[PDB]
Amino acid sequence: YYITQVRKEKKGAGMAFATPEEALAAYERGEVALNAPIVVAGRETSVGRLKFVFANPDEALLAVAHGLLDLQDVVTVRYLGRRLETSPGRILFARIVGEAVGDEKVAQELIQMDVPQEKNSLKDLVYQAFLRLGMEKTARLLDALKYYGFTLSTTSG
Amino acid sequence: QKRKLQVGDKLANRHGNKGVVAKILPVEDMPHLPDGTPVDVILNPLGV
Amino acid sequence: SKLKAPVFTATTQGDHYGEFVLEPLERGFGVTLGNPLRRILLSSIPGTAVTSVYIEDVLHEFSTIPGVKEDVVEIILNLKELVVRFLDPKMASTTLILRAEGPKEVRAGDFTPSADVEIMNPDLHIATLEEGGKLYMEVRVDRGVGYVPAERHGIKDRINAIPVDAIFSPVRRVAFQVEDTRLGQRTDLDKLTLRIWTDGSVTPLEALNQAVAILKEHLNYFANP
Amino acid sequence: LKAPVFTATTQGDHYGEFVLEPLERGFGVTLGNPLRRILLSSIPGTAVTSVYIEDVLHEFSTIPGVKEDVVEIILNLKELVVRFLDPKMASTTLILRAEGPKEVRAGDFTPSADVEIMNPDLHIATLEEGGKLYMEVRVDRGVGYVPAERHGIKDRINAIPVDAIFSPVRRVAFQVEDTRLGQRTDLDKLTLRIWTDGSVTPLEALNQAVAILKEHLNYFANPEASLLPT
Amino acid sequence: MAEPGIDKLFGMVDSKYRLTVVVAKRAQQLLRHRFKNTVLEPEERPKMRTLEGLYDDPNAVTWAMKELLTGRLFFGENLVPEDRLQKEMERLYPT
Amino acid sequence: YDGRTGEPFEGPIVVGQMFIMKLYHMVEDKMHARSTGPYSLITQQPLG
Amino acid sequence: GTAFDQRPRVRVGQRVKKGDLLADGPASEEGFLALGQNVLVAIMPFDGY
Repeated sequence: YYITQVRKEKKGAGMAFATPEEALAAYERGEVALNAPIVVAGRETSVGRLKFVFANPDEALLAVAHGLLDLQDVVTVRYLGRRLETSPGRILFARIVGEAVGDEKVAQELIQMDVPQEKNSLKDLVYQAFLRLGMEKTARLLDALKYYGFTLSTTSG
Repeated sequence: QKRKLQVGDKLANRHGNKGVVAKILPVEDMPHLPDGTPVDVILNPLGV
Repeated sequence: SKLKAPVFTATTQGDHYGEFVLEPLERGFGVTLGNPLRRILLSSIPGTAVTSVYIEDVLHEFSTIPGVKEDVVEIILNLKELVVRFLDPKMASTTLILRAEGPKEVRAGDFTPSADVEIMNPDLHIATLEEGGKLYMEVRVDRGVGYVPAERHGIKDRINAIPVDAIFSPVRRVAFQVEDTRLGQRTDLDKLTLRIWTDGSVTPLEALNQAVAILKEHLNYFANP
Repeated sequence: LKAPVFTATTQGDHYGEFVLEPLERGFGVTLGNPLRRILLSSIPGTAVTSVYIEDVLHEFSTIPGVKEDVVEIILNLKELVVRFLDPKMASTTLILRAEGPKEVRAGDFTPSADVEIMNPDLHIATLEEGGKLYMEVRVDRGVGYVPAERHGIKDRINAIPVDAIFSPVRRVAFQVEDTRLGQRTDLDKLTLRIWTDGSVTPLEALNQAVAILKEHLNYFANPEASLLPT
Repeated sequence: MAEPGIDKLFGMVDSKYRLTVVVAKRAQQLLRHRFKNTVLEPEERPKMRTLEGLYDDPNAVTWAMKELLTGRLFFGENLVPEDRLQKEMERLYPT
Repeated sequence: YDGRTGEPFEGPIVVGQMFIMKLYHMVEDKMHARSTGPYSLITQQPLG
Repeated sequence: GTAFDQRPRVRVGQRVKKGDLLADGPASEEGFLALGQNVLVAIMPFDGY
């Protein structure tokens, strides 16, 4: 859950835009001088979708591997094919399932992509995995979800 | 016999938190305070 | 203490991605080695990547060049996925010139065929332009350490050039695990499996060997004054 | 990157702060943990491996005129820390000739050629009128935590083997602070700590420790089976 | 990573329990004739890992399952008589 | 601080001293393994 | 099977408390019911442990 639950801060709202509120650069300059902290809704975007633009999931998570973002931050990121607005951790989960099932893609179509995962979604996932992939892989997926769940619960502290 | 703890002993507090020892961790692991002291038991919160 | 010195297997791919297993090991040293290594791995293995781009006719991080199907960002990101290595061993930085003709697909190899610089991944999509296609480019390539993004440095060269995120770290992903192998009466001895992911430039075995040298190099400093 | 500066603030035969002033960003924990770990576990020292008490035939006994009782005594002897001087040495026997109405006190042990009890005071026994005490306590060298029910020392009949706490290292902490040194404002200041019983010395330990990390590091050396399905 | 391709196995049979009954009987004949029975022999044979390494996997059950999914084997409800299927089995080094 | 990797667990942890007891039941007194042994002369199944 | 035993808690020669603890019980520390130990605890998950 914690690993896919998009942070939503408050300070700021006199901000985002369809047409650029002030300058795209100047908006990005708002977060600098305190004023309007990252992943906060304004109009069409958040500052967190502009300060970060990752070319591959790798970039994004390596970015979280140093002090930069948090996982539950909301960032522009191109996964597979398309600029996604999602979160590093949302991305992570996506790989976890893909990567531990032998088809990054078929996961991306089994998953509930932009929503936190919890008791029901995951059950559904497991079940709906059971269907298009036999026990064999569902078990792998099972253990994989088991691992991160645990380790992610700890590290999140 | 002199016994000592073991993996499968039952420990409980007066508030009714029972449970069995599943893992004795060497001191290297174990969460520790900055001053150096490590803790002695790691009790899962979900049981609260 | 008993037992014996361990075995180091390394089932390898051949450019990117390596597996490495230091097998039988005293109860603990799986993390005592794997962890510090992981750290250094993603953080100090010297590399070389794009740092600043100027493109003719209009600037800003967000725009659309007419005649070009993509938009400045998808160019800028594509750029980041470009791998290149430095031949002349005292090179500090370079600039890359791209001449883009009419209706065409522009690859990374459609860059200037300047030596001292071999383009590792020349079958990259860079950008695509329609008819009457004008796109001129001048991108700075730079030697660096970790992941140093565009916000911090602010690489100046021209005034219409926009600085990019700098991913100079030939390792793009590192992950390790420490299970436990039986050894006679003993069922609980540690087994460390490191898994590296790199680009073109540096092989994983290289990465690791560099990484081990670095921490080995630092431990030295701990010597009475 | 320059070069870092090693500063050591060693006080007694125990406790010593150790610093490296300018280290590359992130490199604090990088170094000062595998260090802390190796330190907490693999520096070797000394422990009371087995006892023998006068007219005492097992662990669950009680000596006349001795307040204590053999378990409480064994529990105390556990805490005694002996220094070895002769590196030729492997194990010896301290002798507790103790008498009458007095308070026994560990220092009361027999003085031995190349041996140094670093914790005088520390109660061994309260003796009351009549109480005779004669003891023989073994002290082996070893690493880590090897307990009685494992090793069992057979120094003679009715000896009792005791659990062994071998590690001289007592507590280890490391602080990753912000240093000021004419580069960035993003550099670590690793200051390792360490604590002992005056047998092994904070530095002596810290040294022995890196040596272990250095050798274990040296293991990533000869690559074996490769050629993965490509 | 459960059993060697277990989903592909169920598919061969009409009822779950058939797979169970065959895998048994094949391991049963495999066991008697000191593995000199194999239909997969060459470098397909299943193996272990030790303080040495790469020694033949002792479990007859395992063998049947890998042997079964090479198609080579033929199981049936009633073709070939048992009283004459017992004797003819001793052909290439028996029990 | 995680003893295993010098890093912290992001987000503080509640820590303190707690009274806990070790209980009547021990793994020592539970747990057996049988393969073959004394079968009864009455019932003819394994016991004794 | 508990193994109950008494331990002395007084000094050879001292004035006594009209009835204060002369000797401890089995679950007793200084005449205060001691049924277990106090110890430093963390409240967090570990690794499924």
